[PDB]
Amino acid sequence: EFWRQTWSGPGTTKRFPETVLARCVKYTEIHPEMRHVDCQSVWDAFKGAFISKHPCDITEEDYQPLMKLGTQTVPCNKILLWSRIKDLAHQFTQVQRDMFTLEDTLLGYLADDLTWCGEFDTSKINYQSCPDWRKDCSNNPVSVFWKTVSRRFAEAACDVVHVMLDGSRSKIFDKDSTFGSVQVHNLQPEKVQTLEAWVIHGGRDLCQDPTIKELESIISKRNIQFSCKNIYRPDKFLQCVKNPEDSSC
Ligand SMILES: Nc1ncnc2c1ncn2[C@@H]1O[C@H](COP(=O)(O)OP(=O)([O-])OC[C@H]2O[C@@H]([n+]3cccc(C(=O)O)c3)[C@H](O)[C@@H]2O)[C@@H](O)[C@H]1OP(=O)(O)O
Repeated sequence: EFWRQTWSGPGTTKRFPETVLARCVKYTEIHPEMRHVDCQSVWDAFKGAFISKHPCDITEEDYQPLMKLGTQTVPCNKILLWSRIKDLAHQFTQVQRDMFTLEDTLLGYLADDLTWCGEFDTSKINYQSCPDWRKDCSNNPVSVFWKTVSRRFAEAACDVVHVMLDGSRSKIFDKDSTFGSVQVHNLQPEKVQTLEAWVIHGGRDLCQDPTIKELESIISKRNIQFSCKNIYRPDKFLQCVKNPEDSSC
């Protein structure tokens, strides 16, 4: 009973319902084009996807009603994907405002950095613990949400799709990541012309790393062109993105 926790992962973020709703209201303020959205209806559809459901039995179809309410057209040629480098990816698009990560969409913005799950056959949100993808089960409310939106976002991309990767990390490209397992394989060779990776540094040429060639090989088999660039000083990269007038760029 009370000393045991159902799951190995963090529980639902405190004030999750209030937070999702306040994020919806704020998003539709910052982004007028999405003001048709009823923030209450969005929350109801979000809640409906996982509440009373066993948190190891969530399906992509459970999120379909939410996907419909959060339908949004982003410019397909202005998409930035990323893996393991969320912070710089987000700061980039805070400055370069015509480019979008998933978290710059209504849906990604609502869910970013949050955890949520319900309990089997009750209407209570679980605030103690939620499944962990690796230790408990993969088909949980959080992982199934991200898989579904990450797929759709990738499918919508066109032209030169950019991906930010973490060069200071163990595996720069990881086939098992969300980017590697969901997004890479849902890039449409008809729409997408090129995938260009920006390998960021944290302290040589990293575009020759084995895993980068693995990625090169994978994208080539999909009949998309591959390109790669090092970013040797991410600090300077951001400064030059903020002020492209500056000469030392
Ligand atoms: N196979 C998997 N099954 C379940 N969960 C997984 C899996 N792989 C990664 N994740 C989780 O997604 C997050 C992204 O970090 P990565 O370093 O995993 O980066 P990534 O997974 O390549 O990045 C996500 C891409 O999709 C989007 N995404 C995905 C997930 C979360 C969020 C967010 O903003 O909150 C965003 C984002 O737009 C980006 O282009 C981590 O919390 C991962 O959990 P773990 O490895 O810590 O257990």
